This record gives sequence, structure tokens and C-alpha cells, in this order.
Amino acid sequence: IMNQETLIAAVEQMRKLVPALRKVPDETLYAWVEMAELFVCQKTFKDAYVKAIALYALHLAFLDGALKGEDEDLESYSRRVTSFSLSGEFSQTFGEVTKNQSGNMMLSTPWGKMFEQLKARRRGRFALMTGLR
Amino acid sequence: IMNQETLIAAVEQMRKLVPALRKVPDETLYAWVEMAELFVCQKTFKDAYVKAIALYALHLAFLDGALKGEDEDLESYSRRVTSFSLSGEFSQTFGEVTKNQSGNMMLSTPWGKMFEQLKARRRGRFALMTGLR
Amino acid sequence: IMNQETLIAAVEQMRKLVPALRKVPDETLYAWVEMAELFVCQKTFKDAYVKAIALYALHLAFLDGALKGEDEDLESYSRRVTSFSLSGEFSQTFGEVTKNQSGNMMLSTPWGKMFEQLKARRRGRFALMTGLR
Amino acid sequence: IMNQETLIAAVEQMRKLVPALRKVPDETLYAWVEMAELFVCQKTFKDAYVKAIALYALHLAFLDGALKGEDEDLESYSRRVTSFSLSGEFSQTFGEVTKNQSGNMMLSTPWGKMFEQLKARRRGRFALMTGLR
Amino acid sequence: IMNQETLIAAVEQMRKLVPALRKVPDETLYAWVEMAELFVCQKTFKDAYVKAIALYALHLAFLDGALKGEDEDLESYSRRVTSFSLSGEFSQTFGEVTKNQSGNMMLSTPWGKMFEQLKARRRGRFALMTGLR
Amino acid sequence: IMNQETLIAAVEQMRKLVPALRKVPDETLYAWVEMAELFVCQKTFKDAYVKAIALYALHLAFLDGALKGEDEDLESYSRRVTSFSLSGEFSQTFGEVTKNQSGNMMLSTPWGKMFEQLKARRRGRFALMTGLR
Amino acid sequence: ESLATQILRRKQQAVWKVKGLAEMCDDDDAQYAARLRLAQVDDNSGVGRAIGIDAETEEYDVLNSDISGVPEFLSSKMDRIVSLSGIHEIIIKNKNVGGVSASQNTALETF
Repeated sequence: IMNQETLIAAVEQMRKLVPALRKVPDETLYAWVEMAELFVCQKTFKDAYVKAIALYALHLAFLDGALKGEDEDLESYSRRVTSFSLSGEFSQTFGEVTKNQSGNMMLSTPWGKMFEQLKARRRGRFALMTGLR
Repeated sequence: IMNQETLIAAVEQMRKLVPALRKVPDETLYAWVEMAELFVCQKTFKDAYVKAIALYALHLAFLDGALKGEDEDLESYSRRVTSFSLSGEFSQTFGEVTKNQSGNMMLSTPWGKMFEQLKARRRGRFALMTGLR
Repeated sequence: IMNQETLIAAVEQMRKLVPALRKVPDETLYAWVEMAELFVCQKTFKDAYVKAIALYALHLAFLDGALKGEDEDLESYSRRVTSFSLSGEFSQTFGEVTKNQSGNMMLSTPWGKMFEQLKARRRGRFALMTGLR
Repeated sequence: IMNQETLIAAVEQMRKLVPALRKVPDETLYAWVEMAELFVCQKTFKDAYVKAIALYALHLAFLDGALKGEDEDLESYSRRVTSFSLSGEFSQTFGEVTKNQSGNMMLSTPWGKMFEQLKARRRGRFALMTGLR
Repeated sequence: IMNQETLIAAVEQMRKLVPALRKVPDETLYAWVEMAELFVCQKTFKDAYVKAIALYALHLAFLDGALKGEDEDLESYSRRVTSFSLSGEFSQTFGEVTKNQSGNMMLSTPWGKMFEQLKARRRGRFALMTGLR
Repeated sequence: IMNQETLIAAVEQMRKLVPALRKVPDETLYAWVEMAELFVCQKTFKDAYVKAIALYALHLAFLDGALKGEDEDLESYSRRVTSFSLSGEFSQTFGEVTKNQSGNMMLSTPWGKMFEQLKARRRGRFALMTGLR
Repeated sequence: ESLATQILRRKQQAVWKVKGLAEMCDDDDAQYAARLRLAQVDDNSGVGRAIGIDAETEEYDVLNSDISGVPEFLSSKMDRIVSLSGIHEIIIKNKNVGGVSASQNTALETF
């Protein structure tokens, strides 16, 4: 299991970076951090492990509205609500924030773009391999 | 599947990721997970097998709407409703959440993208082979 | 004739996977399963024959609204209803779920995509042939 | 056609697939099936001949609307109605169900696609020949 | 002159295939059949001459609304009516059934497509020629 | 033209195809047919000459609207009306019947297409020649 | 040698493309007539002869491949046979070089 104090620091950093997460129960955030631990590599950026693991967890949480409320009804995970309006009280219309152009799934949220910039600076986005003989 | 506690762990992980499944009948989730187990490889992950099963089941249950529950007619499986209004009391409009022009069938839901990333990190998305003898 | 117990298991699996089929008389489901038997190959995936035959039957049933009600009027098999509305009571607008991009007829419903994934994993989508001499 | 019980079986299969034909006069179905028999090969299938006849007849009766019954005028065979409203009582809008940009004339209805798949499985969609002597 | 009994059979087959033609006087149908006789070749498909000559006559009759009523006003043969509406009684909107993509004039009505399929099966759509020496 | 009974037969055939010409003054039809005779070849058909004359005259009288009768002003020959409404009593909308992006000038009306098909069957649409001596 | 003969035989191939040729019934009179017509047109073609095809449903194309370098390959094979046999090429290939007047006298005296 990943170190408990590091998990506490990562969750607390996530809370300070996005203040709206202060109302979410800690078990769900712990589960999201543990899931995001499977992708983040340790020895690449050992100095700043907590910041980037928090960034990647935040990117996972806000990918396509993966994180909903506890009492959120089903069937909203596959269909979105474009607009609604009451008779003579109020009306509202929504839309998508940005539009992707590369199909990388990583340049889809600001946190993912921050994580890619950090990865490119610290180690790089390259991969060169040769056989073992 | 080979035994029971892995099924329990997979269902618990799915409910932990999406709290909205705490109300779904248990047998339906059992059927969905044991049918989604057919596509995942145990030897590949061998450490996060339950996480992979949960992610693949969640992705498979949310492609175009399949886990619709009971009392939903048969026309809902062939066409989608985009608008509905009731006299001059209220109105509502729906729409698609994700565009999948790539056509991979795995980049259609966030769970599928996360599963692809996990598979790429663990083993890889390649298949290089040569003929025997 | 295909084995009776296997047909019973396939129909029951179809019922559990889509609960809305519990209200359909058994003879129509039997006819659909028997029709779908002509396409599914036996020795390819003998271990999981029932699951994939049920998947293919489900794909056939929901291809383009092939399965309608017993009392459904004619002329609706060639023309679809985009929208309707009563004077001051309600209104509704429909639409197509997804849009194909390959013309394979198999990547048109989620069940067909599941079946193609299973076929690719178990045996493969390839076909190499040579003459007999 | 060669004898009668095959005609009875074909008509029964068509009615079993689409229950809406239980009300159509029998002679019209006889004419349609005996005219659609001209395109199907008995030597090719030789085991599911009745199924192929039923599928081809169903596809041929539903291309653009041909089995319209009696009392339908002659303008209905050249133009289609897209909207109709009655004062301020109700309104309705229609539309095309399938797009067939390929232009095969067989990928226009689900029955045609199923027949093509069955033919490909049984014999194949190829025609490779060489000159005699 | 083409054989009288064959003409009677062709007209009667046209009547049974499209029941709405039962209200048309026989002289106009005779004229249309005689006109369509000039295109259909005899020795190609001598067994099924009546069916295909009826199909070709039906294709000619419904090409672009060539066959109108006896009292239909002029100026409607060059201009079509898209829509009409009375003040507060009813309204209607029309449209074209399908859209051509090849400019063959034969893949424009379902009957023409049936005739092309029959011609391709019975003889073929090919034409190979060489000089006479 | 060479004599009279051929003119009578041609006019009778035109009236037989389109009953709406039974009300048109006879002299106008005479002028139209004797002016459309200039484009057709007698030696080519030599058996269905009257049918070819009738088809070509019908096609020539219906290109963009030429047989408009008397009391129709001169602006109707340069522009077309697409809509007309009378206060709040009724309304009507018109439109073009055929699209002719090919630009052959013969694939603009069904009669022209039928004439082209008849010419192709009789003689052909080719013109292969070589220089003299 | 057999491969060289096959390569010569497959120097040129002509392909006839017809729209909707798969609808024809197998081993029926229509198919026999079609292939008989194809063969008959095939016999009467040539450099001084032309053929006519439809423009909406037919296509006629020729795929051709060259032949070169096989005589030297066979010569190398024969030289390998000569080297392994242990006898001079004049006795086994029964060949005269033709590029020299009286040098093969040394060859025959070596033999």
C-alpha cells in the first residue's frame, strides 16, 4: 500500500487547489487517489510526486463528469442535459467548455495539460527502445 | 471467474466508484461483471485485476445505454429522446455526451479510456508476432 | 435442431441481460434465437457459446427496430416518427442514438460491438486462405 | 416454387417474424413471396431455404414502401409526406429511417443486411470465374 | 402486335402487385404496357417475361409522376407543390422519397431496382463486343 | 413531316399518354409536334417512329415550362413563383421537380430519359467515325 | 526451371470487372454463356483488333510484370552443379565460350 502520509498530503493538496472539494467525503477522494496511483510513475519525478499525483487524480475526476454526487440518479452517466426551463420562472442553457483536436484524452482538461507539461519538463514525452542481445 | 471473493471485491469497487449503483439490484451487477470478465486478461494485470474488471464492467454497461432497469419499453433501445415538454409548465432538452469519431469503441466512455491507459501502462497496445517454425 | 436446454439458457440469459424482455411471449424469442443460430459458429468459442449467441440475437433484435409489438400497425416498418405533439398537453422529439462510420452493420448497436470484441479476442477477425493442391 | 408446403412455411415464417402481417390478406403475401422467389437460389442454401425466402420477401416488400394496401391513391408512390397538422388540435412529423449512401440496394433495410450476412456465411459475396476452354 | 393473353396477364399482375391500380381504366394501362414492351427484351428471360415486363411498366408509370389523373390540371407536370395550408383547418408538407447518386434513371424507383436485380441474375449487366471479320 | 395520318397518330399518342392535353387547342399541339419532328430520325427507329415523335414532343414541351397557354404575361417566362398566400385564408408553396446537374438537357424530364433509353436500345448513344479517303 | 517457365507464363494478366456479377447462379446456363462469351472475346483480341465495353458497369484493365535476370540465375545454378560435380563445364554443359580461339585446349588438357 502507498504511504499513508503521502496519501494524506495528496488529498489535502487536492483540497487546497480546488476548494469546492472540501464538501466531499474523504473515502471517495481516497478511492480516487488510490486509482490514480496506478498510472503515476514514482522514480521519474520523485521530488514532486505529491503535486503531480494530485494533478492526475484531479484530471481523472473531471475527465467527462466521472465524479457525480452520492444521490445523483442513474441514466445521467450516458446522457447530458443541454437545457431546461420552467414556465415563467427561469431558463438556462449549458455547453461544453472546450473541444479536443488530437484524441489524446490528456489534452481534454486543464489539469491533464498541466500534467503533460510537467512530465515533458521533468523527464520528457519520448520513448526510444532497442532489443536485448 | 474462479471463486467468490473476487466477485465481491469487483462489485464493491464498482459501487465505490459510482455511488448510484448502491440502489441497483445485486443480481444484475453480478451478471454484468461476470459477462464483462470474458474480455479481460488475468495474467496481464495480475496485481490490479479487480480494478481492471471494475473499469471494464463500468465501460461495458455505459456504451449507449444498456443498464436501463425494468419498465423501460423496447423502443428505448433503438431511438433516443432529445426533447420533452408538458403543456406550458416546463420543458427539457437532452443530448449526446461524447463524440467518438475515432471508432475504436473503447474511446466512447471515460472508463474505456482509463482502461486503455492502464493496459498501455501494464502491457501495451501492440501485437507483434511471427509465424511458428 | 439445436439443443433444447441450450436454447432455454440462451433465452433466460437474454432476459436477465435486458430485463425489458420479460414481457415478450416466449415463442417470438425462440424464433429470434433460432434465426440467430444460423450465423453463430459453434467450434470457435465452444466454452462461451450461450453468451455470444444471446449477444448476437440481441443485436439482431435491436438492429433497426426489427422487433415491434404484436399489434403495431404496418407502414411503421418503413417510416419513422420524428416528433409529435398534442395541442396544449405535451410534445416530444426523438432522434437516432449513434451514427455509423464504416458500413459494417455490426458496429451499429452496442451488442454487435460486444460480439465483435469477443470474436476478435477468442479467435480473431482474420481470414487467410490458399488453394488445395 | 415447386410445391405448396414450402409456400405455407415461408408465409408462416414471415408472419412469425413480423406479427403485423397476420392481418394482411393472404393472397397478397402469396404473390409477394412467389415473386421474390425468383432472386433466391435453392442450391446455395439447401438447408435454410425457407428462411432465405422469408428474409428476401420481407426486404423486397419494404424498400421504399410497396405493400401499401388498398385505398392509398397513386401520388403516395412518387412522393412522401413529412408533416401533417389538424388546426390547433395536434401535429405530427415523419422522416426517413435509414440512409443508404452505399447504393447496394441491399443495405437499405435490416432484412437485406441479414440476408447478405447469411449469403456470405453460406456461400460468399464473390464471383471469380475464367473463360471456358 | 404482342400476344393478347400475355398483355392481359401482365396487366392483371400489375393490378395484383399494386392494388391501387384497380381504379384506373384499362385503356391507359394497356397503352403503358404497350409502351413498356419496346424496351423489354424477349429471349433474355423467356420463362419470366410477364413478371419483368410488369415490373418495367410499373417503373415507367412511377418514374417522376408520369401517370396523373384524367382531370389533373396542366402546369403540374413541370412544377410540384411542396406544401399547402388552409387558414385554421389543416396543413401538410411533402417531400421526395429518395435521392439518386448515380444518374442511371433506373436506380430511382424500387421497381427499377428490382428489374435491374432480375436482369443481373438472369443474364447480366455486361456487354462485350468484337468486330465482324 | 411527309403526310397527315402520321401527324394524327402522333397527336393521338400524346393525348393517350397525358389525358390533360385533351383540352389543349389542336393547332398548338400540331405546331409543337411539327417543330419537334426536326430533331428525330425516321431511318433510325423506322418501326416506332410515332412513339419517338410523341416522346420527343412531350419532352420538348416540358423543359422549363413552354406550353403555358394564353393570358400568362411575359414575366412568367423569366422567373418562377415559389410562394403565394391570400391574407389569412390560405397559403401555398411550389418548387422544382427535378435536378439536372448533369447538364445533358435530355435528362431533365422523364420523357427525355425514356427517349434516350429507346434511342440507346434502337441504335445507340455513340458516334464513331473516320475521315473519308 | 519450372519456376522460370511459370514466371514467363504469368507475364501478363487481364481482369474483367463487372458490376453485380455475384448475383448469377452457380453452374447454370447464364454463367456458362457468360464465360463462353468471355473466352470468345478473348480469342479475337489482339494488336490490330479492338473491343467495346459499357461505361457504367464494366471496366477492363491489364496488369503486366517484367521478366529479367533469370538466364543468369539459371547459369549460376548450372555453374554450381559444375563445381560440385568435379568435371569441367565443356564436357557437362557441352558449350563453347566463343570469346577465345585456342584457350579451351588448356581446359581439355586439364580434363
